[PDB]
Amino acid sequence: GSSGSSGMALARANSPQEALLWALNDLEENSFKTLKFHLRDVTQFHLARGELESLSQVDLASKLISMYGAQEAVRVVSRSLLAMNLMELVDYLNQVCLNDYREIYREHVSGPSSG
Repeated sequence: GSSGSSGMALARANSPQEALLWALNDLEENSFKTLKFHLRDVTQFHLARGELESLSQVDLASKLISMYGAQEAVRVVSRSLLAMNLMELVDYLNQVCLNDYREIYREHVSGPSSG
């Protein structure tokens, strides 16, 4: 088959939200249909009785961030992807993940909270 071009980042977005929403849309009908059920295996929540099915490409992207966030939502989908054998997607999500905090005693530079 031979695959590849040059880079990896398909859609060059400016936020983790788009990186996650695109990952759900990129999934096929056979992959998403199976990945949807795998969600409960990772979430282990009470999302049943017409809850899991209620989710979607958009609802899932909003729920994943509302329940955890944009930085954590990307780590979750990546953990489930390994089960479905899809390094292609795992490499994409892994590339998008803003989170670098060094020291927690005198970590002062400007104000990573409001400013």
